[PDB]
Amino acid sequence: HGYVESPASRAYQCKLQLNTQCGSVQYEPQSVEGLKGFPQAGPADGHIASADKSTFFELDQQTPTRWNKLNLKTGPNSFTWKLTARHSTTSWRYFITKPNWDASQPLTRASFDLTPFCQFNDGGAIPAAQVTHQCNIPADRSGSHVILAVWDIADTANAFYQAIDVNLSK
Repeated sequence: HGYVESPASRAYQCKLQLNTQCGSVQYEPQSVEGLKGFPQAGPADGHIASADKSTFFELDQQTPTRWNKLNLKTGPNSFTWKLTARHSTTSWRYFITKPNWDASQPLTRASFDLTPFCQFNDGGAIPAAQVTHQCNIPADRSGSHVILAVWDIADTANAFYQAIDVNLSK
Protein backbone atom coordinates (compact mmCIF):
# COMPACT_ATOMS: atom_id res chain seq x y z
CA HIS A 1 0.00 0.00 0.00
CA GLY A 2 1.43 3.32 -1.06
CA TYR A 3 1.33 5.98 -3.78
CA VAL A 4 3.71 8.18 -5.78
CA GLU A 5 3.90 11.41 -3.84
CA SER A 6 6.21 13.30 -6.20
CA PRO A 7 5.43 13.75 -9.06
CA ALA A 8 2.01 13.45 -7.37
CA SER A 9 0.03 10.61 -8.92
CA ARG A 10 -3.52 10.89 -10.17
CA ALA A 11 -4.80 9.09 -7.05
CA TYR A 12 -2.77 11.31 -4.71
CA GLN A 13 -3.88 14.47 -6.55
CA CYS A 14 -7.43 13.24 -6.00
CA LYS A 15 -6.69 13.15 -2.24
CA LEU A 16 -5.14 16.67 -2.50
CA GLN A 17 -8.35 17.88 -4.26
CA LEU A 18 -6.33 18.96 -7.33
CA ASN A 19 -8.26 16.40 -9.41
CA THR A 20 -12.08 16.40 -9.61
CA GLN A 21 -14.88 13.84 -9.50
CA CYS A 22 -12.53 11.18 -8.18
CA GLY A 23 -14.88 9.18 -6.01
CA SER A 24 -13.52 6.77 -3.42
CA VAL A 25 -9.85 6.93 -4.20
CA GLN A 26 -9.48 10.46 -2.90
CA TYR A 27 -9.89 8.92 0.61
CA GLU A 28 -7.43 6.05 0.01
CA PRO A 29 -4.80 6.86 -2.67
CA GLN A 30 -2.50 4.18 -1.28
CA SER A 31 -4.81 1.32 -2.22
CA VAL A 32 -4.88 1.16 -6.04
CA GLU A 33 -4.31 -2.59 -5.83
CA GLY A 34 -5.04 -5.17 -8.50
CA LEU A 35 -3.46 -8.32 -9.94
CA LYS A 36 0.24 -8.40 -10.86
CA GLY A 37 1.85 -9.70 -14.03
CA PHE A 38 1.19 -6.58 -16.15
CA PRO A 39 1.24 -6.34 -19.21
CA GLN A 40 0.86 -10.04 -19.99
CA ALA A 41 -1.75 -10.33 -17.21
CA GLY A 42 -2.93 -7.74 -14.70
CA PRO A 43 -5.80 -5.25 -14.93
CA ALA A 44 -7.80 -5.33 -18.13
CA ASP A 45 -7.39 -2.70 -20.83
CA GLY A 46 -9.47 0.37 -19.91
CA HIS A 47 -9.17 -0.57 -16.19
CA ILE A 48 -5.45 -0.05 -15.66
CA ALA A 49 -5.58 3.24 -13.69
CA SER A 50 -8.18 1.84 -11.24
CA ALA A 51 -6.38 -1.56 -11.09
CA ASP A 52 -9.85 -2.98 -11.93
CA LYS A 53 -11.18 -2.10 -8.46
CA SER A 54 -14.92 -1.31 -8.74
CA THR A 55 -14.97 1.60 -6.33
CA PHE A 56 -12.05 3.22 -8.16
CA PHE A 57 -13.80 3.32 -11.54
CA GLU A 58 -13.51 7.10 -11.88
CA LEU A 59 -9.78 6.71 -12.36
CA ASP A 60 -10.44 4.94 -15.68
CA GLN A 61 -12.06 8.07 -17.18
CA GLN A 62 -9.78 9.62 -19.81
CA THR A 63 -10.14 12.77 -21.91
CA PRO A 64 -7.53 15.33 -22.92
CA THR A 65 -8.39 17.66 -20.01
CA ARG A 66 -9.82 15.17 -17.50
CA TRP A 67 -6.84 15.07 -15.15
CA ASN A 68 -4.57 17.68 -13.60
CA LYS A 69 -1.13 17.40 -15.22
CA LEU A 70 2.17 18.27 -13.58
CA ASN A 71 4.62 20.26 -15.69
CA LEU A 72 7.87 18.33 -15.92
CA LYS A 73 10.95 18.46 -18.04
CA THR A 74 12.13 15.37 -19.89
CA GLY A 75 15.44 13.93 -18.77
CA PRO A 76 16.45 13.31 -15.12
CA ASN A 77 13.47 13.10 -12.76
CA SER A 78 12.93 11.57 -9.30
CA PHE A 79 9.85 9.49 -8.43
CA THR A 80 9.10 9.12 -4.71
CA TRP A 81 6.65 6.72 -3.18
CA LYS A 82 5.17 7.09 0.30
CA LEU A 83 4.30 3.60 1.57
CA THR A 84 1.71 2.94 4.25
CA ALA A 85 2.53 -0.83 4.22
CA ARG A 86 6.04 -1.97 3.28
CA HIS A 87 5.28 -5.12 1.37
CA SER A 88 7.95 -7.59 0.17
CA THR A 89 8.73 -6.27 -3.33
CA THR A 90 9.45 -7.86 -6.70
CA SER A 91 9.78 -4.70 -8.76
CA TRP A 92 9.11 -1.07 -9.49
CA ARG A 93 8.54 -0.21 -13.17
CA TYR A 94 7.88 3.11 -14.84
CA PHE A 95 6.13 3.17 -18.21
CA ILE A 96 5.21 6.19 -20.30
CA THR A 97 2.54 6.61 -22.94
CA LYS A 98 3.57 6.24 -26.60
CA PRO A 99 4.83 9.36 -28.38
CA ASN A 100 1.61 9.59 -30.38
CA TRP A 101 -0.89 8.16 -27.91
CA ASP A 102 -4.48 9.41 -27.74
CA ALA A 103 -5.53 11.10 -24.46
CA SER A 104 -9.16 10.80 -25.61
CA GLN A 105 -9.17 6.98 -25.46
CA PRO A 106 -9.19 4.79 -22.31
CA LEU A 107 -5.77 3.72 -21.08
CA THR A 108 -4.94 0.35 -22.61
CA ARG A 109 -1.72 -1.58 -23.27
CA ALA A 110 -1.82 0.06 -26.76
CA SER A 111 -1.55 3.48 -25.12
CA PHE A 112 1.81 2.69 -23.51
CA ASP A 113 5.32 1.88 -24.59
CA LEU A 114 5.60 -1.50 -22.84
CA THR A 115 9.35 -1.24 -22.39
CA PRO A 116 9.58 0.74 -19.10
CA PHE A 117 11.97 3.67 -19.19
CA CYS A 118 13.39 2.35 -15.90
CA GLN A 119 12.89 -0.71 -13.73
CA PHE A 120 14.19 -1.75 -10.30
CA ASN A 121 14.01 -5.41 -9.18
CA ASP A 122 14.24 -5.86 -5.41
CA GLY A 123 14.21 -9.65 -5.07
CA GLY A 124 11.51 -9.74 -2.45
CA ALA A 125 13.21 -7.28 -0.09
CA ILE A 126 11.09 -5.20 2.32
CA PRO A 127 11.23 -1.57 1.12
CA ALA A 128 11.70 1.51 3.25
CA ALA A 129 8.67 3.73 4.02
CA GLN A 130 9.82 6.24 1.38
CA VAL A 131 11.32 4.90 -1.85
CA THR A 132 12.86 7.15 -4.51
CA HIS A 133 13.85 6.21 -8.05
CA GLN A 134 15.87 8.46 -10.36
CA CYS A 135 15.24 7.88 -14.11
CA ASN A 136 15.24 9.85 -17.33
CA ILE A 137 11.85 10.60 -18.86
CA PRO A 138 12.33 9.92 -22.64
CA ALA A 139 13.19 13.11 -24.49
CA ASP A 140 11.03 12.26 -27.52
CA ARG A 141 7.85 12.87 -25.47
CA SER A 142 6.34 16.40 -25.39
CA GLY A 143 3.07 17.70 -23.99
CA SER A 144 0.40 15.60 -22.33
CA HIS A 145 1.44 12.08 -21.31
CA VAL A 146 0.73 9.54 -18.60
CA ILE A 147 3.47 7.77 -16.65
CA LEU A 148 2.32 4.46 -15.14
CA ALA A 149 4.35 3.45 -12.06
CA VAL A 150 3.74 -0.22 -11.20
CA TRP A 151 4.78 -1.89 -7.95
CA ASP A 152 4.69 -5.71 -8.01
CA ILE A 153 4.40 -7.51 -4.67
CA ALA A 154 6.52 -10.62 -4.25
CA ASP A 155 4.49 -12.57 -1.73
CA THR A 156 0.97 -11.93 -2.95
CA ALA A 157 -0.85 -12.09 -6.30
CA ASN A 158 -1.07 -8.27 -6.43
CA ALA A 159 0.52 -5.08 -7.72
CA PHE A 160 -0.15 -1.38 -7.16
CA TYR A 161 -0.80 0.88 -10.13
CA GLN A 162 -0.09 4.58 -10.10
CA ALA A 163 -1.01 6.59 -13.20
CA ILE A 164 0.66 10.04 -13.17
CA ASP A 165 -0.57 12.81 -15.51
CA VAL A 166 2.19 15.01 -16.89
CA ASN A 167 2.84 17.81 -19.38
CA LEU A 168 6.38 17.54 -20.71
CA SER A 169 8.75 20.13 -22.05
CA LYS A 170 12.50 20.27 -22.78
